[PDB]
Amino acid sequence: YHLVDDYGRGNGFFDKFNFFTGDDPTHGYVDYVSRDVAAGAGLIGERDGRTYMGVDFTNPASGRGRRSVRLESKNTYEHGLIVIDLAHMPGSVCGTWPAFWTLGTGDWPYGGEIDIIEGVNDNTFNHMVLHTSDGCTIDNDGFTGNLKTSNCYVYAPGQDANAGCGIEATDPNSYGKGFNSIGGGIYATEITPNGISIWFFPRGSEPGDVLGDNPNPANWDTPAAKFAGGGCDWEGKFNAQRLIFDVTFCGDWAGNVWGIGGCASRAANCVDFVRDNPSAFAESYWLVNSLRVYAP
Ligand SMILES: OC[C@H]1O[C@@H](O[C@H]2[C@H](O)[C@@H](O)[C@H](O)O[C@@H]2CO)[C@H](O)[C@@H](O)[C@@H]1O
Ligand SMILES: OC[C@H]1O[C@@H](O)[C@H](O)[C@@H](O)[C@@H]1O
Repeated sequence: YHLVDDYGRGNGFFDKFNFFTGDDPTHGYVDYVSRDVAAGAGLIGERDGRTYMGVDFTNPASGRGRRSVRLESKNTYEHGLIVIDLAHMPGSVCGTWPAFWTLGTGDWPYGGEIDIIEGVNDNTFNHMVLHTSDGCTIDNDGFTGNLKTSNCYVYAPGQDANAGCGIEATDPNSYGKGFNSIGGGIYATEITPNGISIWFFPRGSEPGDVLGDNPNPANWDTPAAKFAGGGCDWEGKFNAQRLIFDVTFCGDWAGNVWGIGGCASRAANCVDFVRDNPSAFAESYWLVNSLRVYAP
């Protein structure tokens, strides 16, 4: 692998993304704002060299939701290695639904979708998921995570609508609260015509070449999640992928599972909570040390 795109930091970093302002596709109680508004609301910026991207934790919400940002990269990649080093990620905050993921070109889910970092509410473990068109199942081996669903098809017969094929990390510091308590870590995602692999290196355990110019995933520890096998035409299920950063609220996942999890005691429903308790979302922010993409 050789470097092809270093996102840098601060404004140079944001220059490489488009700010999504449309209604939330996942129907969350969120108000995605433009770059200027976000900048004017302290939603984006730099923090001691780290790139900051958060949500409104000051004002009571109104309109379509609590303000946040959803960044989608201008550049796209189809084969390569995506390495993100985070000092902080949106916390395990009730009502929130953060995600660092990739989305293919064309109509979803035909171009494929890779959720590298995702979770909802007070989740402890991270979920790594693939969302694809029909005809793509993965094998159960080659990774340290716990396999939940093996059919990547968004409307797979035996799984919840759009659960996709998901693998749950076993390290409680792989997401939100625990992740932030150790100062974060690194998530490396490899896309090849033979499958996808995702490695999570908690702060201090990353290999010597992961942040360098010529990383070689071949000599690394077993990945946390691996999607491969003859049950999928890996090449055809995924096309050029663009990177996406976002934090939504409630909606199809977080909002739907609000009443059965540990947040049910915060309020009758997710929206009421997110609307009236701004101070609860102070931890809902990303803090990027670096974002680099490589190619074979
Ligand atoms: O992971 C199990 C969980 O899946 C939920 O569907 C989510 C999916 O997990 C997520 O990766 C994707 O981005 O959004 C879909 C739709 O919200 C499902 O709603 C849950 O019931 C299920 O427990
Ligand atoms: O934003 C990417 C896609 O995400 C999916 O979860 C939504 O259902 C689609 O409508 C949307 O196009």
